[PDB]
Amino acid sequence: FSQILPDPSKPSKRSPIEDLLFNKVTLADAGFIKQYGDCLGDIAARDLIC
Amino acid sequence: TESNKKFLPFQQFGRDIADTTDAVRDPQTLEILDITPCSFGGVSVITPGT
Repeated sequence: FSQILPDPSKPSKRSPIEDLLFNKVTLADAGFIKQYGDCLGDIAARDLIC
Repeated sequence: TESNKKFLPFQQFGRDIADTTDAVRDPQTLEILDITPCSFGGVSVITPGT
């Protein structure tokens, strides 16, 4: 059962299958929030999130 | 405020997604000025029973 138990070596205690599950799905943006000072500069990566 | 954008020699105003002007060209010199509304933010009150 080493393929579904948490691995202490990983930084945030996520199972190997969970890594594939998170990486397969893409969110609206890399970060959930865009803070007030984050979008002062019009970097090309700034989408409709902010 | 100041800006770091770049207009073409003929284009006058910068229009954003919401069709509202955000970059303006000075009527008497060649510089670009950025528009951002007055400082805003939601306030939330945390209180126990009155």
